[PDB]
Amino acid sequence: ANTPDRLQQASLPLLSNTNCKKYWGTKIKDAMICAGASGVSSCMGDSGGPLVCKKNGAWTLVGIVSWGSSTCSTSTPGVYARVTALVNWVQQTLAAN
Amino acid sequence: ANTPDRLQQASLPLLSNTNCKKYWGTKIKDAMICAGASGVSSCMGDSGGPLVCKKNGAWTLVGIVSWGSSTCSTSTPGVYARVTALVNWVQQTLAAN
Amino acid sequence: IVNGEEAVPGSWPWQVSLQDKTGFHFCGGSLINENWVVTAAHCGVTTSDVVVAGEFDQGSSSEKIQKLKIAKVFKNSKYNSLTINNDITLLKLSTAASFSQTVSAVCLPSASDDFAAGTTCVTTGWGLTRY
Amino acid sequence: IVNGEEAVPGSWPWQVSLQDKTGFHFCGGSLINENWVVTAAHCGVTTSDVVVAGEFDQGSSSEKIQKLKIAKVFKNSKYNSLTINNDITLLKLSTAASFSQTVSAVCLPSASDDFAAGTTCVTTGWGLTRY
Amino acid sequence: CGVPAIQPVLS
Amino acid sequence: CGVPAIQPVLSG
Amino acid sequence: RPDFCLEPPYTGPCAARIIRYFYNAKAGLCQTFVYGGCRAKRNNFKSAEDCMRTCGGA
Amino acid sequence: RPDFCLEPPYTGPCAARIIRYFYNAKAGLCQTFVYGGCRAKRNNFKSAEDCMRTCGGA
Repeated sequence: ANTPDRLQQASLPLLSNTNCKKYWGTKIKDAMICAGASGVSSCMGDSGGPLVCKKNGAWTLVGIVSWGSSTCSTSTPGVYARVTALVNWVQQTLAAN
Repeated sequence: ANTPDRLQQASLPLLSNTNCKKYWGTKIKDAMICAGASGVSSCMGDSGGPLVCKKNGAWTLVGIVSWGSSTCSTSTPGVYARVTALVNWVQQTLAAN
Repeated sequence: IVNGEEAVPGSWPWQVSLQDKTGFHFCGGSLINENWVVTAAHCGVTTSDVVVAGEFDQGSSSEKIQKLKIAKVFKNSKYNSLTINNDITLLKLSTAASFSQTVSAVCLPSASDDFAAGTTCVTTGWGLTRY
Repeated sequence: IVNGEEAVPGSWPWQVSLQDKTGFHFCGGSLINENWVVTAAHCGVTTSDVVVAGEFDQGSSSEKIQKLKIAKVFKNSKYNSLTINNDITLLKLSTAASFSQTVSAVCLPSASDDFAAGTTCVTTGWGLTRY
Repeated sequence: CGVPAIQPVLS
Repeated sequence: CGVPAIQPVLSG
Repeated sequence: RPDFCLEPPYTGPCAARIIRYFYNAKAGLCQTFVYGGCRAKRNNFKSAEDCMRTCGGA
Repeated sequence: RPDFCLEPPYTGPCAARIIRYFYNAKAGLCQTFVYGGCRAKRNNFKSAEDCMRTCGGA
């Protein structure tokens, strides 16, 4: 019922939108990406943290923890904000501020 | 639990100091008076309310609900502020304000 | 009150409910005249709380009650926060209660009054009926 | 994270903890440079919250962390509070993070980057390990 | 004082 | 960016 | 009081850990709970005072 | 944090119904409870913020 003191990590696969929609249907929108359903789950307190993949040797922010199973089930897809769909907004915001 | 919506009452006997001290010992002080241990008990939300006795036909404030059994047991004495010990203070406060 | 019974409505007309600014009941009190309530020092009343007179059913939004602001709190300076001795506070109302069929004052004893052990007395309130 | 494992201390140096003014952890975030953190819009961050960088063990009072005030919150105006779409917020720090062994930035993708389904990626945080 | 307009009924 | 000074160790 | 005051607290599907208040009709007062950050039900308040003003006595 | 933060809430012997806050180490946050008005233990605060500043994370 309380959070861990020490930072946790989990490896997990990205899911295609098609396989993600097999569970969540039309709740999956264009700035979302799914990952997991693989025996691990993000859960309360993880939101806003990273989902990173390697790209050319360096860890790259691919998702932002967002929502999923209301009991943090490890067999359903976790849903993450899809950074590629939002990074133009990120760069525009930094450039203007 | 939750408090009752509708005002409650209970009849109960005053206890002598000696009989009250048979349970509470030296925790009974000179501006306290005991009542009950009779199958009823004051309990949380009753504090500050009245313990009244008739004097020549008129209800008269003899105690103020104060403290007692930590589980509101109906077989232990309830303890009340003893108004006779405090009423000179009452009259003085009124006269000055 | 555990193992008490429901009062006849309005039959204890000095009984007040002390409530916070949201209407939460935290203590009882007794009217001693139109301008003053006596309650316990450990109730910790402040001028932000309110005296509710004339009440019977706290779950009835339609009952006609008097919600009375408190101008000043007089905690007995001899209240002992360790022994709970001298547990009495007076509340001076900023506006007088309007006395009526359901709102009026309890009498106060003389310092020398003897109320004998075994006398049947009565206590009233909206405290828990089960711990 | 349910059924994850403990990280090697400091090995995810962009991971920040978003906390209220009492130190209560309510969300994670990622440093993207020394002045900016990216997090989720539904976290509801305000400039009264703080970014904690360099943390591993939230129950250790002796760990060397950087507590960074937030100058301005930039919630994506397209965040949809019904569908949860466009769930992203940027935090502009009032004082720069100082990059170090345990504090540094994650890379950002280009909009046209494709990360294939089935790729093994990693997520991190201090969220519940059991619901 | 001490005389209710509505009489209590005690069991 | 993206290269931790302390390398992560993942199970698997 | 509004019937939404009688509903159990709802954490929802998002994964934040946000402290909110809900009215507990069994206890008669407002209590804290952890809200996930999206899709709040109405028995979900940012302060005890808001909660008690809206649901107190339900 | 102080060990008093780990004690269960204590209503005490008085009979008031006063809303207070205590730190609940099992949940990791402060929670309301009913205090009887006298003999408070230290895990007893007048606001959630006071409670979390004193006990948060115990």
